[PDB]
This record gives sequence, structure tokens and C-alpha cells, in this order.
Amino acid sequence: KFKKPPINNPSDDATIKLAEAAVSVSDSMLEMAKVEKVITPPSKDNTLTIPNAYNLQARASVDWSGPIEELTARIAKAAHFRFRVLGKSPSVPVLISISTKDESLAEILRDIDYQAGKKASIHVYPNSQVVELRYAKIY
Amino acid sequence: FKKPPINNPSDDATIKLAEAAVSVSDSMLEM
Amino acid sequence: EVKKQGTSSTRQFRQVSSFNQIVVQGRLNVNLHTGYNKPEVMLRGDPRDLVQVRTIVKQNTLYVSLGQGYPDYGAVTVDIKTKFLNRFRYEGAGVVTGNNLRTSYLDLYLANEGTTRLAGNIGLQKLEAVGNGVTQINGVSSRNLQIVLKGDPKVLISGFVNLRQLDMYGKGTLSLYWIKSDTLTIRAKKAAKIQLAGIVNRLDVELWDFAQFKGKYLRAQRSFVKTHDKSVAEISAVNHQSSLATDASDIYYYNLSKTRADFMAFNGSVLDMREWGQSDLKDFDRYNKQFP
Amino acid sequence: CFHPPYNNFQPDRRAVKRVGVDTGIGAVAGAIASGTASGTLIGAAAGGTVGLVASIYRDSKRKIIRDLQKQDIQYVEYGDTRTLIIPTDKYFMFSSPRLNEICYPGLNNVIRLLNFYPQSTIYVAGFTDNVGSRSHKRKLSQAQAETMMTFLWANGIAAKRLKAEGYGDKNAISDNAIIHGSAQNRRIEIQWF
Amino acid sequence: CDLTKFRWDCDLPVQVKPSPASSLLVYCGSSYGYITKQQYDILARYQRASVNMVLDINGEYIDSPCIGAER
Amino acid sequence: CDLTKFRWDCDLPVQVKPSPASSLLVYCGSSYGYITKQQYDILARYQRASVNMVLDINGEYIDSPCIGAER
Amino acid sequence: YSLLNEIAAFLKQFRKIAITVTSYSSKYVSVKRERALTLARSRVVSEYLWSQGVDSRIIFTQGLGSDKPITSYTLGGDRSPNARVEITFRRAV
Amino acid sequence: YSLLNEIAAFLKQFRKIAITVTSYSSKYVSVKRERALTLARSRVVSEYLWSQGVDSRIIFTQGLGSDKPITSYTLGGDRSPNARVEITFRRAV
Amino acid sequence: IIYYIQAVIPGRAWLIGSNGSTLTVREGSKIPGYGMVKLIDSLQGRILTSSGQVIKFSQ
Repeated sequence: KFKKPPINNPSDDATIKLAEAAVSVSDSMLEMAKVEKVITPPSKDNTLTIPNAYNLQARASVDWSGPIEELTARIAKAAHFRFRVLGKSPSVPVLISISTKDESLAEILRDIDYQAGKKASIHVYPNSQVVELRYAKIY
Repeated sequence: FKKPPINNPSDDATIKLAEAAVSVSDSMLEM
Repeated sequence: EVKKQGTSSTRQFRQVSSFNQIVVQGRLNVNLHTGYNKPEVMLRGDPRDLVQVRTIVKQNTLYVSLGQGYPDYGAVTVDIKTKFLNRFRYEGAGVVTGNNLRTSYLDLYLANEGTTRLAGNIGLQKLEAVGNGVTQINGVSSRNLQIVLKGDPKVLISGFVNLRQLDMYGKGTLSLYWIKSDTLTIRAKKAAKIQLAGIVNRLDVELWDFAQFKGKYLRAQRSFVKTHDKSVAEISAVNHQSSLATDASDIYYYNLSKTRADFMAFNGSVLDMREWGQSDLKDFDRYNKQFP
Repeated sequence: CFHPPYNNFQPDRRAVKRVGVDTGIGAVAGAIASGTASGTLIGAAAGGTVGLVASIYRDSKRKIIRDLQKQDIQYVEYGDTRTLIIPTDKYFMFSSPRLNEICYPGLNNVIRLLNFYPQSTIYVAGFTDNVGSRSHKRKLSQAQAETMMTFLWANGIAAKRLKAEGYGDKNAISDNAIIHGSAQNRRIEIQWF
Repeated sequence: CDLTKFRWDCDLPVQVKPSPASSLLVYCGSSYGYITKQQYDILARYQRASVNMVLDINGEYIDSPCIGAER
Repeated sequence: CDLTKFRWDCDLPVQVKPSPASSLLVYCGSSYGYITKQQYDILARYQRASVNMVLDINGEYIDSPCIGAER
Repeated sequence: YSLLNEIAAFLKQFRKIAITVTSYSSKYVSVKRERALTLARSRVVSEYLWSQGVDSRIIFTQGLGSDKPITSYTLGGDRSPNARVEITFRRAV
Repeated sequence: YSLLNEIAAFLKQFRKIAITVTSYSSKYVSVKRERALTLARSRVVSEYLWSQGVDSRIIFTQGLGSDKPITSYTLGGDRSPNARVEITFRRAV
Repeated sequence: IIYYIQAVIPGRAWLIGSNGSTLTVREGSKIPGYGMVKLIDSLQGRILTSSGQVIKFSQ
């Protein structure tokens, strides 16, 4: 008999078209990220504003697609850090969607801060055991 | 007896869709 | 045969031809010195063992052994000033001291509690200890070196060593302070303690039983670590790490290699054992995440 | 008799198990047929011989390759350079170096086939499709190839006989512009002499 | 404290005034006191263990939750 | 090199700086080095034979394809 | 894995927002060894439960080593009563 | 030519853009002799395959003489295992 | 000149140069650019210098 290794389950043309579109989108995203990085490379890491500590090395697998504040509060509670909020929450919510698996709470907070970007910023003070989410001074 | 993931990409096109999503999320994070 | 005790030590001067291998037996003190003087030996001791001591040079080897029996002599000091050294073998529970022994290659073969001290740039390629002897070498530079231990000695080495192979069959203890190796192969069998610090391009460790390999601070680019029943190894791989713990064995990886693959057979364990509090603790990636 | 997760990397014993069962059934049949010690011995000998021939068949290289083809692993022998192609899609957790232990029959068969060549030099090369970044594909293929190499080394293969290298989308045996070809490009190849 | 035994029972004295020796805040509900560095470390260890650490004065419960604050 | 035997296994040292002796470019993927005229000739012979000539540093694969460049 | 499958079915029976998987063990070598072992165990169990998809937005993981035992009978190794894995959650609504 | 006809039918069963016909042979006289012999053999086989029209835009031809053997058993002339003609192609879509 | 650790042991450290110049440092010693060294850390691979900046294993 003659065979080749990857004999997977039958695929649908809906998934096939979605896969082609997703590959094109991924290539465009790659080019865009590369050109922006060349234009202006990053200079500062957010590990300064979110320094890791003990009990921030507890791990979590998150699947979240809601406003930032509830996820940050849950992360802080699981890290046994008091949650503090600065600034006025905007009328348009700072939605985040983090879909990870088995990564530390400090790394999840870093991802949340990066995804928030110019809308919100997460800081961690380990001496005070405080996770602080501040909504930027736009408006 | 261990069972495979329920959401495991086991389709010829689903696997490519999933890696494309992974790459898009990675490039988003880099941006 | 008469007892040496009851007399005071006296100075003696004896002429010795140029030599390269020095085999010493029995209990005594051996001192090695280097200078502008010709090959010379002075034996300080009671004026009764000065004739019972045999100092014979044949075919570039000097035999400092017992002569006409061994009634008693353990307080005799043999200080040899010589510009040529290529080997050293000692047995008989003595005290050996030497410094500034410039060399390109030699061997030390110690046996039975030879308290040995070296304080020079001794570049060697082969080491051997029968057991129960303490070795302290301060300053070694080699492009290859091999240690095989069959007893229970305590040898510690300083300098830079291009260690290649290490074999342990007894309850020995060994330490190296800085090593710059390309391919290290360590095989430990029974209750052997090994400690090595430095860099390694490809390390391959096989511990069999009760063997401890405190390889932390020995950053290996590639690690091939296998531990068998009730053995402990500490590794700090940098690029690629491959580990297998068979049963009741332990592997602790103190560094997060870019790629990691560990396996457990019966009850073996491979743990991270990092601080969790380092301000720069790198987290696992897509290519790092292995779930035990 | 056999632990499903790699049998603790311990030697496997289908031959002895099968011959033991065969002598057991043969001795039982002979005892039933005769009721005598000589008849029981004859039945046990018949069971031993039938188990010997059955295990000689089932331990053959051809049967191992047929079983690997029943699984989703391809075998290619061109000259004296033998290649096993193992799909990452089935033998690896999605986009991760984690080996798929649910497919342990295939991994055990790969190890058993590689055991037939104690002197061969094995190269394990990893490949991914065109999706993702260049660095991502390089790193992922390297990690998958390294995991397979570590599995080979743990199951009783010397560390000197193994080399693991990871190419990205560089060397393709199919067209990445189509779905099935892109899937065929996601593979690990084990080459030995 | 004794942290393992079975019931992890232990005692942490509290100093209300911020002494140079004990200047690390602890918020026992709405009532806050000050303790030392070792006391804060072991309280944080108990918090990681997720153990209630109610404030008692003269054997009388006053406030339930204890959370470390600025050092 | 040994080009026939069975596995055509061989080794080519690479000098990063363009020395007068070794000034012929080789593009090992994205990493480029310099080699000599005889080395370039035998590399081109292997390229004609269509043999992968991956770059290895300390026994570690770095970059797959080798293609000759300007002399 | 059959036991883990039954536990995954149980977790799938409820709707929840966050599960927590915690690991405790008897003291064997050192506090660091126990902590690392327990964190690895929690990671592995959480990974399997996550793969056997449960209706859980977050699955927190932690190992405290030998910090909070539930029984004064500490004799034994993994057979000891206070060497365990706790999966705790709250039913959502 | 019956074998070449079967191979031509096999090639016709697929759609492709470029085939490659390569020749290797054992060392007989000199490197130039082997190279010329292998190139001529590839030329002739490619000519016959082209005449028995296959759906192939290009049919590359080459002979490396004795450059890439596939066996350590070099004993023999044309009976040597590594004295062969390789027809390699890729199915187009 | 930038410095990275090649290996470190409790008591002394071994550093490599920007171009590959080896160097060995005791607990208190001197290196160019960084001045005086006052603390080497073993479990965490960092050495503190009087210049106010830390040198760590290169990535």
C-alpha cells in the first residue's frame, strides 16, 4: 500500500476559505509589525511598571473577552494583591480579550497592559501588594 | 485512558486557521 | 631493625640526577621546589633512617621507597629542588607540597591518604586517586583532562580546564572551579559527588545510584542528563536541555533553556527550582512549555 | 506487563508474553485431549513452537513497517538511507513541542524500527508550513525535532548518534498555497544509514 | 509562627504607632496596625496559604481580613 | 571533501572577515561567511550535486541553504 | 486519566468563571523542592482539565508545598492524608 | 523501450511543470568520461520521454557522473546499485 | 566596554568582554568602566558594581 503521513479528518470549504483569509491577514500583520518596529523600535519594557514578585508567579489559563477591570481584579485577587483603580472609567469600555494557557500572573498582567495600550495601564507594587489599574487621562 | 483535546485542531484547514490565529495574536502583541 | 625515636633531626645533602617521574612510597614528607640550582635532594631526619632510606634514580624515574625494612619513619622531610617534572606517584599516607611547577602535561597518581598541595600552573591531562586521599591543586590550565576515580578521595582543582571525560566508580568527591569544555561526558556509579563550574558546549551526564552531580553554575548549551535509581543532578542548560529520570531520581534545572524536553519513567522527577522572586524571571514560551 | 506511557523506557516483551500465552493454551489443550503428563508436555511443546513462529512473524521488520503505515507514519528506503516521516499534526500537541502521548503505539514502533540498526547515524529534522513568522517557524520546528531526538535518546539511543535540526518552511515536499500540501509540509523526518 | 503542624495556630503582636522597628502596615478590616519585616513576611505567607488572620484584642474578635500594605 | 564514498560527508571552515586568502562569499541562509577559491569550487560541486550544506557552529545547526556569491 | 476524565465531566456539569487547582504534599527534601513539585503538579492537572474543555474562563494554579495541611497525621509520603490536589470553584448563578 | 513506455505512461498520469532526468554511473575511465556518459544518457531518456508526449513544460536533463551514490556497495559496473537514472518531479496541484 | 558573565560561583565570578577578553573578579576587585565590584550574587546571576549598573548573563 501507498500512503502519506498526515491523514487528518475531512475539512470543510468554509474552514478552508477562512484559513486562506487568516493566512493572508497574518502575512499582512507580519509585514505591518516588522515595518513599525523598524520605523521606531521599542525602548522600554513594561516589566519596570509590573515587576514580578512571589505569588505573582502563580499561574493561570485565561479565556476572557470583556472589560479590563474585572479580569484585572480577578488576577489581583488570585495573586492576593489588593486591587486599586485610578482615573475615571471612560464611557466606552476598555475591552480586552486574552486567550492564554498556563502562564504566570505577572505575564498575564503584562499582556493585559500591552493590550490596553493608550487606554489603560496596569502597575504592580510588590512592597504594598497592590495591583493598580489606571485609566489614561484622555477626554 | 487519556483522551485528546475536545477543541484539538484535527482538520487539514482547521490547523492552518489555528496557526494563523496564533501568528496574528503574536504580531498584535508585538505591535 | 631499630626504632627511629630517640634522636634529633640532622641536615643531609645528596646528589640526584635529572629525573621526570617520581614514585614515592611509605610515610614521609615530600617537598618540590624549582630554581636556579641543579637537581638536588635534601633529607632532613634522624641520623638512623638516613641510610635506611633508598633514593635511586633509574631510566628517568626516582624511587623514594622503604629500604632494608620499615621499622619506623614518618618525620623525614625530602626537599627536592629540580627544574624537570613530568609525573608524580605517591602512596603511603604522606604529606606532599609543591609550587610553581610549570608543565605542559603530567599525571598525579595519589593513594592512601596523601595530603597533597599544589600552588603552581600545573597543566595536566590525567588524574588518578586510589582513594581516601585529599588533593588540593591551585592553578591548572589544560586543553584536555581526564579523571577516573575508583576509591573515596577528596580532590579539588582550580584554574581553567578543558574537561572531556569523567568516570566515578567509588564514593569520591571532586570539584572544579572554572572549566571551559566543548564536550563533557560524566559517568557516576556509586555515591560520587561531583561539582563543576564553568561553561560547556555539550554536556552528557549519566548518574546511576546515590550519585550527586551539583552541576549548577555549569551552563551547558546542550544538556543530555540521565539519572537512575536514587541519584541527584543539578543542571543549568542554556539553549537545549534533554533529561530523563528513571526511578526515585531527581533532576533540577536552575536555568530556562530555549528548548527543553524531560521524561520520567517510574518515580523520577524534573523540577524547576528557580527563585520565583528574581526580578527578571523569564516565563515559558510556546516552545518551552512542557507539562510533566 | 506494559505501561502505556512508553513502558518507562524499559525493554518490551511481546515475544516472551506471546510465547508464554501460547505454551499455556497448548498445555491446556494437551491436558484436555490426553489427561497424561506426556500429552501435556506435547501440548506445551506445540504451544511453544506456534508461539515461536508467531513471534518470529510479528517481530519482523516488514510487520513493523506495515504497522507504522497502519499508523500515520511513512517509511522510505532509497538505497541504504532510510527515512521515517512522522506528521506533527498527529504526533505533537498543536503548535507545541509537547509529544502526543496518545500516539504512543507509533512512537514505540518508531523506536523498535530504529533499534534494528544499532550502528546507524540518525538525523532528526523538523519542518513547518508557511504560516507564521520566519523566527517562529524556525524555533517551533527546532523544538519539535529536539523533542523527537530526546525521545529517541531516552528510549535507548546514544547521544552521539543523534543530531536534531529544524528548518522552517525552507524544504517543502508540497505546495503551501494549498491546504493539504501545507499539511503534508508539517512533518518530522528521521534519517538513518 | 508554626505554619504547618495541623492548625497553623500562631500569634502576631501589633504596634499601633509607626515605630522605626515596626513600620509595616496591616489592614485588619478597617482597623490598621503596624508590624515588623519578619511579621509582614510571615503574614504574607499565611495570606498566600489563604488563611483567615482575624484581629483579636484581649481574646475578642474585632476585624476579619488582614492584608499587607505599604512598607 | 570526499564527494563520492556513500554519504559525501565533509567539512568546510568559514572565516567571517574577508581575508585576502579567503574572500569568496557564501550565504548560509541569512548568515554569510567567506571561504577560499578551492572551498568555493567544491561547494559549487556539492550544489550541483544538490546536497544540503547547512551551517553548523559547535555542532549546532544555524542556517540551512548555502549558495555561492560574488568572488 | 480516567479519574481526571470523571473530574473533567464534573467540572463541565457546572457553569463557572474561575476554577482553582492547588497542590499540597508532605515534606520530602526542602521547602523549595516541595513548592516546585506542587506547582508542577497543579500545572499539569490544570493543563489536562483545560484541554478537556470546561466552561471556565480562568483556571488558576498554585502549589504551596506543605503550608496548609488538613490532618495532624503527617506520617507517610504521597499516601499521607494532607498530600492532595484541591479543585475549588463557585457555581456561577 | 517497453520499460520506457511504462514510465512515459506513469509520467502522463500526472500534471506537472518540470521533470528532472538525472544520470549517475560507476567510475570507469575518468571523471570527464563519466560526466559525458551520464549527460548523454539523460539526454536520450529525456528525448524519448519528450517524444512520448508527457504533460510537462520543461524536462531538465543532467548527469553528474559518479557524484552522488546511494549505496556504499560500489562494486560492479552498470549492475552497481548507485548506477541509475532518476526521474524526479512534483505533481502540479 | 560591556561585560557579561560566562560563569559564576559563590566567592568569585568569571566575565567575558565585548570583543571576547576574559576576566576573573573576586568579591572586591576592579574592572574598567564599572570601577569597583562589591557584591556578586550566585543563585541569581548578577554582579553589582559601584557605577550603579548591573551586569548579567547575556541573552
